[PDB]
Amino acid sequence: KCTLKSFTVEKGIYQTSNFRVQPTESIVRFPNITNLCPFGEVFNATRFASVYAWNRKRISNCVADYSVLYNSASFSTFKCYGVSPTKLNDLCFTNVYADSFVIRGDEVRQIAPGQTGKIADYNYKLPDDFTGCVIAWNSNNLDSKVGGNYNYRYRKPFERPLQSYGFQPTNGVGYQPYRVVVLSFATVCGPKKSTNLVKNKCVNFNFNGLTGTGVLTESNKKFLPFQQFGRDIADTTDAVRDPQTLEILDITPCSFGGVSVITPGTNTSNQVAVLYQGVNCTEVPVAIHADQLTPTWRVYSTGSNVFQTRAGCLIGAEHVNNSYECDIPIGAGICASYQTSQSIIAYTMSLGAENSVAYSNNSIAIPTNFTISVTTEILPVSMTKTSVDCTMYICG
Amino acid sequence: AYTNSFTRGVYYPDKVFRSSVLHSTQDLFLPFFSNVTWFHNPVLPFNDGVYFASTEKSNIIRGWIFGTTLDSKTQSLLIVNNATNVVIKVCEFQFCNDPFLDVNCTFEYVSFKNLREFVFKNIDGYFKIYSKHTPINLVRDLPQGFSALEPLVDLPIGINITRFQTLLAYYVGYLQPRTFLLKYNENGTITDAVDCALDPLSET
Amino acid sequence: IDRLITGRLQSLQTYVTQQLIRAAEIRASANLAATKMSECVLGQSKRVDFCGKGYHLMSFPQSAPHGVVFLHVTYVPAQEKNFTTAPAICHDGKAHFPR
Amino acid sequence: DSTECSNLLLQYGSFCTQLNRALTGIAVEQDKNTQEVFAQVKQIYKTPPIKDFGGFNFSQILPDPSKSKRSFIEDLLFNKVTNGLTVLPPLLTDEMIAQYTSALLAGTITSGWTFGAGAALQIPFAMQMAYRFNGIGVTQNVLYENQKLIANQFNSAIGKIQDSLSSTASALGKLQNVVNQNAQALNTLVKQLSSNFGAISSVLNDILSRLDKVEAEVQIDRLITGRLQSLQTYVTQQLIRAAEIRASANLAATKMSECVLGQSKRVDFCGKGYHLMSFPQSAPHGVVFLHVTYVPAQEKNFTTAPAICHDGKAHFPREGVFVSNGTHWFVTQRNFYEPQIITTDNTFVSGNCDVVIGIVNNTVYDP
Amino acid sequence: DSTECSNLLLQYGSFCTQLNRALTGIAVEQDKNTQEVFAQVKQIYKTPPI
Ligand SMILES: *[C@@H]1O[C@H](CO)[C@@H](O[C@@H]2O[C@H](CO)[C@@H](O)[C@H](O)[C@H]2NC(C)=O)[C@H](O)[C@H]1NC(C)=O
Ligand SMILES: *[C@@H]1O[C@H](CO)[C@@H](O[C@@H]2O[C@H](CO)[C@@H](O)[C@H](O)[C@H]2NC(C)=O)[C@H](O)[C@H]1NC(C)=O
Ligand SMILES: *[C@@H]1O[C@H](CO)[C@@H](O[C@@H]2O[C@H](CO)[C@@H](O)[C@H](O)[C@H]2NC(C)=O)[C@H](O)[C@H]1NC(C)=O
Ligand SMILES: *[C@@H]1O[C@H](CO)[C@@H](O)[C@H](O)[C@H]1NC(C)=O
Ligand SMILES: *[C@@H]1O[C@H](CO)[C@@H](O)[C@H](O)[C@H]1NC(C)=O
Ligand SMILES: *[C@@H]1O[C@H](CO)[C@@H](O)[C@H](O)[C@H]1NC(C)=O
Ligand SMILES: *[C@@H]1O[C@H](CO)[C@@H](O)[C@H](O)[C@H]1NC(C)=O
Ligand SMILES: *[C@@H]1O[C@H](CO)[C@@H](O)[C@H](O)[C@H]1NC(C)=O
Ligand SMILES: *[C@@H]1O[C@H](CO)[C@@H](O)[C@H](O)[C@H]1NC(C)=O
Ligand SMILES: *[C@@H]1O[C@H](CO)[C@@H](O)[C@H](O)[C@H]1NC(C)=O
Ligand SMILES: *[C@@H]1O[C@H](CO)[C@@H](O)[C@H](O)[C@H]1NC(C)=O
Ligand SMILES: *[C@@H]1O[C@H](CO)[C@@H](O)[C@H](O)[C@H]1NC(C)=O
Ligand SMILES: *[C@@H]1O[C@H](CO)[C@@H](O)[C@H](O)[C@H]1NC(C)=O
Ligand SMILES: *[C@@H]1O[C@H](CO)[C@@H](O)[C@H](O)[C@H]1NC(C)=O
Ligand SMILES: *[C@@H]1O[C@H](CO)[C@@H](O)[C@H](O)[C@H]1NC(C)=O
Ligand SMILES: *[C@@H]1O[C@H](CO)[C@@H](O)[C@H](O)[C@H]1NC(C)=O
Repeated sequence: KCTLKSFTVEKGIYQTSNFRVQPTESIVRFPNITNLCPFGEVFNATRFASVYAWNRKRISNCVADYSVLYNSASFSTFKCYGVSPTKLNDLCFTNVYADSFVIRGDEVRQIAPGQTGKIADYNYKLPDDFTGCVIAWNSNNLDSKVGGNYNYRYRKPFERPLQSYGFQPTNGVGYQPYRVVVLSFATVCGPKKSTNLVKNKCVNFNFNGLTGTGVLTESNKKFLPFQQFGRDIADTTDAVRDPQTLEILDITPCSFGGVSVITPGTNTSNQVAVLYQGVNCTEVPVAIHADQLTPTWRVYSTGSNVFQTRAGCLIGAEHVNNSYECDIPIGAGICASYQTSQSIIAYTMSLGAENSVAYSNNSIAIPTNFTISVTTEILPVSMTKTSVDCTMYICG
Repeated sequence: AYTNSFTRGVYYPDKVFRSSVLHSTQDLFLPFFSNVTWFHNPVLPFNDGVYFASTEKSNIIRGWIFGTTLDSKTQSLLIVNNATNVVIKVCEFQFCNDPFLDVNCTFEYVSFKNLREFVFKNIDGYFKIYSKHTPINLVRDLPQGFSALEPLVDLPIGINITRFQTLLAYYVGYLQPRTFLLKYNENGTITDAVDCALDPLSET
Repeated sequence: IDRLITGRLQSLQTYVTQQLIRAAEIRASANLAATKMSECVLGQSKRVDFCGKGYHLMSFPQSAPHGVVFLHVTYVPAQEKNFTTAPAICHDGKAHFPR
Repeated sequence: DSTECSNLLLQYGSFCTQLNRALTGIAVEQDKNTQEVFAQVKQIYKTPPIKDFGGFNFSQILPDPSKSKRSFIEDLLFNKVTNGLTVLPPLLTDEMIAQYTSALLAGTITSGWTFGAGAALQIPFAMQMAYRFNGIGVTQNVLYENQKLIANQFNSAIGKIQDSLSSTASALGKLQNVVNQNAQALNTLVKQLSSNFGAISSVLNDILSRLDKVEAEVQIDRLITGRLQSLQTYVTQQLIRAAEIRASANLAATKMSECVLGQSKRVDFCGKGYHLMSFPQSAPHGVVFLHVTYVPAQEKNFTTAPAICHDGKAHFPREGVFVSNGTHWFVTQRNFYEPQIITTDNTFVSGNCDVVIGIVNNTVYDP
Repeated sequence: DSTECSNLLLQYGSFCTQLNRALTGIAVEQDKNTQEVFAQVKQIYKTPPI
């Protein structure tokens, strides 16, 4: 009724909807992760150089372990100019410029990127635009001299207001000596996570950043060693290599098709049948209104003589052993009708009564009577005439 | 001196499998039957990228230099084979006519009876190497036969290569933007090609 | 406004193109109806199943909205009997065939 | 199947619905066209167990129970043809189509045209061919006197068709063009998904992941516009193409009603020569007619005159033409040389010798 | 014949090719129409002089 915009429906088969199997879960695959960036080569060296005057250099072309760096209490404190380290675990840069050096904490409190004071402006130069962080530990444990901070100057990330540091050896990195480092920004990219691989179910998927939805399956294509994707004639991706397990998976569409309602007119009955065109009955109780939706809909999904045909799964119609003339057509020689106590039935249509003509080489049949017959024929001849003022239709 | 390039120097343009199909594509390719220069090192422009080849039975070729000048000014690719491995670095190296044998550094890496063929190109700052090896009977010119070069190396390094030279018989041709029709067999190898500009029949 | 002008113009081109195709579909039926009137009504067509099933006798035109209706009068044989038959007859040594 | 795109597609209203209503109109019509052609028979006639059709040999075009149970020639005809899109099945299966071509053929073989005008009336096939000869103005004695020659000319001609259809596929180009056009159009519709239409990428998930919404919606609307225009271009082309196939299906339905169910006298309609009969065979996406025709083949020159003078009366032939062999005069049936003696019973009179140009003097015999 | 425009027209993909293919099929068909109407004769018959 809503499809036709009418409260009264004439007899027929009406397409009302599209059925489309939903992805059941998401699969993510990337290679066996290797060559992580050695951030310890900066942050384990934090006692060494002068934190107001040291040099700095790029870390690049190796995977940024920022996810583990967020969870790990690897230093007494850390702070960042950009986002939190868990957000940095999703990012990349051409390199992160970085350094390690100790200083008096009264100066070193200015060395967090985007901070106030002479460090972030010059002696540990790093505005809020720095794509990264600074971190530290108490230098009084090893980085400070016998006189405290006098072994270094205090005010790039952790690199060149610098003067010989005055912080006493008796206290921690917030005012007394701090052992410290900093690092901030196509090569320094964070690692990519991965899941298990699932087969023979409709899934959402991502292989190396190539994405889709489909039924993943075991396959017998033989790619060359360097090839990663397979394509069909019309550009369409149809196979992939799992980067963790170098065999080939075929990608197949998640099952979909037109949904049509088969009805005698509303004058005759409110009983109906439903055809899921090109669907296999095993797949039907999915996506749209199905087995869940009360006696008002699940009757046409769960029961009422579910039946399989070459046209699709057919629900609500009884299979019948006879043949009759085609009333409402379905496909592949199937037709349906409302019949006697009455229900919707589906049957193979009947071409006509069979007849052996009694031929033999000396027999003829001659008619001995006639009937005059009057046959009606109807032909259309002319449409309703029309003209449209497009100036008024378009601009009113 | 010059030689006819024949149908040499096709290479797999992408990391994709296609089978029993003809695929039409536009890329930097060596045009069929172009003139290819021949040599017995001299410093040559790189242009849009190079088809390079050599005929061997001695292993006297040992590497290449690529960059603008490759003498202390700026980063330059030194690519070497030492028969233990391929060796690469991109340094501002400083040397004479070359660091040839007796016969900063932002990146580094490790990996006549015969013809060795290569294609070198740079797109989006990715320096790309494609290669092939074959035996030969024509120790004198490029053979009149078809085989497709396949990728090796694909480096994001972004250097302005404009000159190159060999490190110690060899042949040089230049890539040009061309449209090719490529034939993939049942196993997804390229097995034939048409350079679409070559003649009216190739356009057809 | 330019989005509405673009959308409404495309929406009108779609209608006019479908009406041009539908007009050709109806004209092919008008040429057929004009031929059925000339051959069936103004004559007696020998063209099998053109002017109704059975052997054609005559037909009558009746008008209808947007069209025409033909009442085809036709002759249909009935009540056959089987008989023995032969292609020719020998009389005085010579073969006779029916006129 | 991107929801962020599908929300923008609602801005366009009824376009992505009247397209489906148009393609549905095409899809129903293909079953109608198939039913206009084949379903012209009310009962499924079937051939007798005996095959004594007067020396004619239909076994190459009749059903074969070792084959569906198609004919021999129908198997050649079936061999020589070779993203939210759904193809749909035809309503009549190839096993139903082959029952209609079987029934039409078994009617035509056993009962002539009679099954096209009432119940099928049996008749001997040699007598059916005598009616087909009368239908072309050749007197029926000509068939019976030449029946074994005529049977062998027919049997020979069917054999050449099997060899032609075995040796080359090039005859079926009309049907193969339908298959090629359907495939070419669908590949073109899918290829157009890869095009940018000026958007920053042709991959919708790039746009959605790389841009903020106020920018992304501007890019997606280019893809929506390009893909909608690419689908309207395909549907418009399919409506124009379906009208060509319908004009061919109406012609094929007419060829079946006139050539198979009768004996059409329309010149060149049922193949070259004077029409005798024709036989349908099924094929992929179409139908094949084997048109059988009589072609006259060994002419001689003769002298002729429009009338003859006897006792002042001018005599004209009833059904024939006057001819001479240079020494004698005869009346002859116009389509095959069989000279008869000129008599009062082969002729009729009108007026005297003065008015007719070129009248000649000869005896007209009185039996 | 602007190069800057032609490079934009490539982004609309296959529309130009299927227009050229449509008008090529239209053009070939006119010669077939004209053949089928007039060329129904197997020999160039010629009238006698008288
Ligand atoms: C009808 O003609 C066919 C050939 O077109 C005849 O079939 C062949 O008959 C011979 C002898 O039996 C066999 O060796 C061939 O193998 C048959 N060919 C096929 C394709 O089956 C057939 O015998 C003829 N029938 C009549 C009644 O004359
Ligand atoms: C023209 O036809 C007539 C009849 O067929 C021919 O006349 C007969 O000729 C044969 C010899 O060829 C004679 O035995 C008959 O007695 C003739 N019959 C009569 C009634 O005369 C005549 O020969 C033919 N003319 C030519 C030039 O062939
Ligand atoms: C056909 O026969 C008639 C006689 O039956 C011929 O007519 C006569 O011909 C002679 C000689 O020319 C005349 O003397 C008579 O006066 C004619 N009579 C009439 C009534 O015309 C006639 O010439 C013959 N026709 C031909 C073509 O030979
Ligand atoms: C990935 O690692 C597993 C062990 O965790 C190993 O069995 C497998 O072979 C590796 N695959 C690749 C492609 O390196
Ligand atoms: C349909 O049925 C209703 C009663 O249920 C009746 O009023 C109406 O006239 C009927 N219409 C037709 C077309 O039979
Ligand atoms: C799919 O459909 C076929 C009939 O087309 C049926 O036999 C088969 O059991 C179905 N497959 C599954 C896995 O349900
Ligand atoms: C139809 O008949 C078959 C036997 O030929 C039987 O197996 C089947 O159950 C019957 N189905 C119905 C609905 O009668
Ligand atoms: C012929 O059929 C009519 C009815 O159509 C019947 O009334 C009449 O008696 C029949 N005549 C003969 C001779 O059978
Ligand atoms: C350049 O190559 C062409 C064949 O492509 C050849 O005809 C021509 O002679 C060559 N020119 C020189 C200078 O060798
Ligand atoms: C080294 O790299 C820096 C930028 O990181 C650049 O300023 C300098 O010129 C380079 N020097 C050489 C010798 O390449
Ligand atoms: C060859 O290169 C490898 C590293 O790729 C190195 O270990 C080895 O010592 C080199 N040998 C020679 C002879 O240069
Ligand atoms: C490469 O050289 C061009 C000018 O020739 C210049 O625009 C570009 O910035 C250079 N890139 C690098 C990485 O030096
Ligand atoms: C394809 O590859 C297989 C091994 O994977 C090989 O046996 C076969 O000969 C190859 N076929 C072709 C056509 O190259
Ligand atoms: C004609 O005769 C056959 C037997 O030779 C018989 O089967 C058939 O029913 C008869 N038909 C009529 C109309 O009498
Ligand atoms: C008829 O005779 C003329 C010569 O008088 C000749 O050219 C022509 O070919 C002949 N035709 C036949 C059918 O013999
Ligand atoms: C044919 O033409 C000749 C010469 O004019 C004339 O004598 C003769 O009577 C004509 N015959 C016929 C049958 O027209």
